[PDB]
Amino acid sequence: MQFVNKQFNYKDPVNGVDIAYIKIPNVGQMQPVKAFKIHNKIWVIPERDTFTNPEEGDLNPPPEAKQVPVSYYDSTYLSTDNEKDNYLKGVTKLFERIYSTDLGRMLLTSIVRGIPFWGGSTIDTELKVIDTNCINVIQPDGSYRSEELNLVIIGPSADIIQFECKSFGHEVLNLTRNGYGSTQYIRFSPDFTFGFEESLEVDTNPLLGAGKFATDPAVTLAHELIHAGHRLYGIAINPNRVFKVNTNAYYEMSGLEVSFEELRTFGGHDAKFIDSLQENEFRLYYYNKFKDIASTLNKAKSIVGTTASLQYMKNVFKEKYLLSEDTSGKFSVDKLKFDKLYKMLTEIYTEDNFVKFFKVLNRKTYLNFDKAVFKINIVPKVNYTIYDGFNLRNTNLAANFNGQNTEINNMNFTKLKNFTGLF
Ligand SMILES: *SCCCCC(=O)NO
Ligand SMILES: [Zn+2]
Repeated sequence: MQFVNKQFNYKDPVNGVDIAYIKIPNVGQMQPVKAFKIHNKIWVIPERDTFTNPEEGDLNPPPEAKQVPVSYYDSTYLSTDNEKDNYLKGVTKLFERIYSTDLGRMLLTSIVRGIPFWGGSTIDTELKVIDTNCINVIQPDGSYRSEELNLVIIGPSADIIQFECKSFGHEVLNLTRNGYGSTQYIRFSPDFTFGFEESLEVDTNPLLGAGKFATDPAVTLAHELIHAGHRLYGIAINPNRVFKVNTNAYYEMSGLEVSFEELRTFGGHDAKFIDSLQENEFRLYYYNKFKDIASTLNKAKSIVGTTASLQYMKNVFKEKYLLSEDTSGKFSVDKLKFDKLYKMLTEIYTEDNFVKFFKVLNRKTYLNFDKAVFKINIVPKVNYTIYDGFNLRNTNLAANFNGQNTEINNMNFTKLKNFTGLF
């Protein structure tokens, strides 16, 4: 009943297996960073992300060329061992909170099985891994060994509250949109959270409200992991497929468009802004991509590496993509099974559904306005638990989401910056 079987301490000695110094592949040149394998295929790097983007290596603000008023900078955050220890325990606690629900158990299972496809070969007859879906692990003897992985949680770059999904691209293949998948780096912090307003009219108005209620960071992480699920299955929607927000006078007075991928990931009523014709266009597109993967696996007659047999890897991708196998070992895609897997990843795994499972208060739509950012500490169980988040059972915080009420539960939240009015 435990997703993370070891309670890591940041200062635990390296062992070259699940506590190790690692380099992420072909990223110019970097110094190895201490990393922690918290589950099969999932690693945590308690560092500010100065690696995945060469354009983002400085931790203090740009020349405000692209200064979003919804932003927060602190060059010193996550620079000390105590902070990295607390980041690691916070992230592991949120994974346990997610895994404690049926929906999060299902989502994390999909993610672990969502191994990025072995589509690196130039010969149709051979199956080969794609380099950028691995990390390099320093072994006890000081040499590097390459390890495939699906997901890395890393600390944010310069902008602390811009949680972004980063994955390494291909020269020709669009790995997050062609059914293949790729290793996903999520910038994320458990040490901050956002305020929202409990009345829809106030929450969706840019001039009103200070952010009375705090978002549960388990919801925020689950939201990022939903994107990671889409991207690991290669079914993310192109970010320039957008909704011209015509349902909010403030959104449209500015030129505000919101990606279909975000509306999908929130779910509930937001996903209805993706119209039936284009939704079907997407499902057919991804259905064809899975067939191309079935064609590639059929055409494969050799393996590369000594890490697995050919039809071991064939069975790995038969299980990931839920392919049918005929009496001749030829793979095909069954529409019923495809529609079911696609729907699980896109309609069942949503922010709105996670809200139901956690029984928290949350924004009612993605089409709102940020209110505030708070400093928090979820590591102590007197503050936050796996089973209750902030709304601790058998206290004054159990009822009416009083734990998320930053006015009632004020010692758990320090307001760092207001956003209302800045729009
Ligand atoms: S997967 C990260 C993409 C941008 C962050 C986000 O999900 N915002 O809702
Ligand atoms: Zn999102």
